[PDB]
Amino acid sequence: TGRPEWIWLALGTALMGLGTLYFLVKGMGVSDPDAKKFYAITTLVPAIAFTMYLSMLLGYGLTMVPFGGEQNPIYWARYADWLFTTPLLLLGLALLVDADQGTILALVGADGIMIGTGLVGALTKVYSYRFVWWAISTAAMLYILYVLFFGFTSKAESMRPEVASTCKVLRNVTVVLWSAYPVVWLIGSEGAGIVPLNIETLLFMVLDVSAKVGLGLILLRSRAI
Amino acid sequence: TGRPEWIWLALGTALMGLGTLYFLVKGMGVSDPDAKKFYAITTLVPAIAFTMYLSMLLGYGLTMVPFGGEQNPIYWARYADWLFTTPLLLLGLALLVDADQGTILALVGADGIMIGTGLVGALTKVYSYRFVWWAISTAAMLYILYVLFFGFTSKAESMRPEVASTCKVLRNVTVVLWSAYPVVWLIGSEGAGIVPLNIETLLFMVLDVSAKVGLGLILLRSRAI
Amino acid sequence: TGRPEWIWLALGTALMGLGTLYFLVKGMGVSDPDAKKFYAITTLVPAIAFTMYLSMLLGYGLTMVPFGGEQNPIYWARYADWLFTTPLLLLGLALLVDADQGTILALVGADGIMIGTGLVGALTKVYSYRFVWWAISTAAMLYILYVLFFGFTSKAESMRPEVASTCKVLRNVTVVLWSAYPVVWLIGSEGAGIVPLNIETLLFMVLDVSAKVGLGLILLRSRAI
Ligand SMILES: *C/C=C(C)/C=C/C=C(C)/C=C/C1=C(C)CCCC1(C)C
Ligand SMILES: *C/C=C(C)/C=C/C=C(C)/C=C/C1=C(C)CCCC1(C)C
Ligand SMILES: *C/C=C(C)/C=C/C=C(C)/C=C/C1=C(C)CCCC1(C)C
Ligand SMILES: [Cl-]
Ligand SMILES: [Cl-]
Ligand SMILES: [Cl-]
Repeated sequence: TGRPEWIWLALGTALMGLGTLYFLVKGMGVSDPDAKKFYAITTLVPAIAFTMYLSMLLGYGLTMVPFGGEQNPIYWARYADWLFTTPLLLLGLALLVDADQGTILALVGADGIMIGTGLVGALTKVYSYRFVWWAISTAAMLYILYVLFFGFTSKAESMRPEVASTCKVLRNVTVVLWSAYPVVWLIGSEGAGIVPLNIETLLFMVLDVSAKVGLGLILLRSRAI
Repeated sequence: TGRPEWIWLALGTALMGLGTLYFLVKGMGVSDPDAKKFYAITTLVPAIAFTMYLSMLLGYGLTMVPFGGEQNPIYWARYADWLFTTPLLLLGLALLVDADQGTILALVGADGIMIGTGLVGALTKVYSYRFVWWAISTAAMLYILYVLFFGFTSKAESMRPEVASTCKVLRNVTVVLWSAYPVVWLIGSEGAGIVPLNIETLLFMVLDVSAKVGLGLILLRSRAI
Repeated sequence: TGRPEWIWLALGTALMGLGTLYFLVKGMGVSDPDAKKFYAITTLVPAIAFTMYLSMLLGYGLTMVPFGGEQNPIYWARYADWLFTTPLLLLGLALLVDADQGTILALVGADGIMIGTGLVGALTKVYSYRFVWWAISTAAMLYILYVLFFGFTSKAESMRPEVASTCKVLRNVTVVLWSAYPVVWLIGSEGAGIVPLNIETLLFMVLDVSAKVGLGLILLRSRAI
């Protein structure tokens, strides 16, 4: 394909594909009912990401949205990805910090709102409004990141100073990470146009592989803890 | 905006927004695992309603549907709202009447069908058929309201005559309420055209704030009971 | 209606409708919390199928998709059906083989992917790619059928040789059945065009009534077992 971004989408499809295969094989020999849940989650995330990245690469997950006086290329497929993978990623984190059912419901609902309002902002035909939908979506994220920071910090403490002060390098990687997405959307082609589309695609691809594959490894791992 | 309904959509966005804020603050100081679930639910409902009302106000949640020989303005956004808020509202009621898992599954599935068939009826391009999809949707509602009436009435009894004969003014408000929606859709602009679009918008806005904010307060409250 | 397939869609709407009514009545007199779940599931499946079949019959669930140099009639509604009914059908099977939560999550997630990629393949405007999305979807199915075969075979054993060697004629009917769908899609009008649209509609209608109504009866039944 010609579109400059094909390479980052092709690289994302390759990587997510490799990660889901690695997690499918790693998940063989697991019979513990809770190692099974964590493996179900950790494997499904990159599997969904793989399909959505391929849809963007093959051109299906792409659409044109008029605003600011132009026909802007908007990859709606990402939101379909994030719509299922983010709930699943918080699910893993919540099972981790042995959070209660009500908390899982708040995080997930707030996460649906966050992705749902991002897609509306991503598809709004009136320029200025996109940013209103960007703020509401980021407000829903501060909420999420809030509940998480005190989900990890509340658990980080109940463990030794070598393992307590560690479930901290998970809480921490997970929050800086997520915070990248709003800034990538805002300076990107959906948000402002400060950064070109092929760089924005690169930024999101480096972020997506980090949070689904990279972190998944880190997450799965540090069980004992 | 000019569209006559902007005022009811603006009023709905303001109110839902105020209610979700009130529920976010009220929900601070809750550590009981089950008060947490009820607060998650009660707060999320108006939060989703707020976003969908804003989408209709900003013009995104609106679409044109041809039928009867005209380009009719249909707010598809309402169905996206109801799609998540109604399941969540029955969830609160079911946790209340300590209903079993199977019952929750029947109510929720039947509720998805009810909203799903309302959207199809709302989007059908053949006039007469809209009413077929209206009947199927209302049949799915009688089912819901049925299971609920005997969920509350079954619990209403197990309590004293002062508190039994009360979880009755909840069962009761909840059924009259929901029953309004079909009649508003039928006489409205989606259904018949007996009532104009701006009045229909007013009718739905008075109903939506009553069931998410108004009732939410009433629901949250009457816990002891 | 004229479209040759109306008869199979009309027959599907009639049958699914009859099956859901039969399951609604049969489900009266059930108070056991787990017979309630199985009845919720078994009844909802054909209820959703009924609505989606009617949408296809009334012409709403149909859409035109260009590929191979033609305007091909694609019933998108089937995927909306399968999107909710397949998860629900595996739910019944999983509760049956007393599978754990993690397994249910793997099966369901993989099932969402399977239906999601079938819809993308069904809606792809580039001919060759449809088959790529067909393979990925069938890969997600082998996974499902895999986990199931060892869900039933693992349970098939724990029972006598008369009842063990039986939960085998369920495991078995369920796998041959599902395997039909990919071959019907591939030789059908969405996939290759070897079989005409009205025969493809017939093939899917004979399969859908078998797995929702026919099997539902078989499933519900063989409880003791
Ligand atoms: C695998 C992907 C992950 C972990 C994605 C996370 C995404 C977000 C937190 C996205 C947030 C957004 C906003 C807060 C504003 C609007 C733009 C979004 C949707 C990118
Ligand atoms: C916050 C909103 C609530 C409580 C909404 C409830 C909605 C209904 C019970 C809607 C029912 C409908 C029908 C029975 C027929 C078709 C039209 C609908 C979707 C309005
Ligand atoms: C009531 C319906 C049932 C049990 C449907 C089951 C459907 C499938 C297993 C469909 C599978 C498909 C593929 C593997 C490839 C693409 C085409 C599909 C979606 C028909
Ligand atoms: Cl494609
Ligand atoms: Cl908007
Ligand atoms: Cl229709």
